[PDB]
Amino acid sequence: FTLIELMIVIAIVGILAAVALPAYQDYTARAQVSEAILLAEGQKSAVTEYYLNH
Amino acid sequence: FTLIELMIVIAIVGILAAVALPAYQDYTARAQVSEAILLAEGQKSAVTEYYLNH
Repeated sequence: FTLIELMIVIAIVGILAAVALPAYQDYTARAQVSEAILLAEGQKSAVTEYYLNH
Repeated sequence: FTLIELMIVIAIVGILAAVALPAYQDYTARAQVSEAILLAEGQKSAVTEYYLNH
């Protein structure tokens, strides 16, 4: 019944390859989001300039 | 007729070396199966990554 011990090791592996990964589709998003942040930044200038001029 | 007692001991040995082994071809299987479990595990990553990316 080391087999159990085995099947234990199996069992603990059994419920070890499921739901043990939080928030990574969450995390990639941030950067994937933040990528979008990277772009309109330059627009701020003429926006300011417009506000600056006007 | 200790011979009987003997042949008894024979007899009980007679039907003792047959069908007294359950489920071990069943058991090896599990690990033999579980061996197969051990492998595709790594595939889960890019699978996730694919799901993660996409």
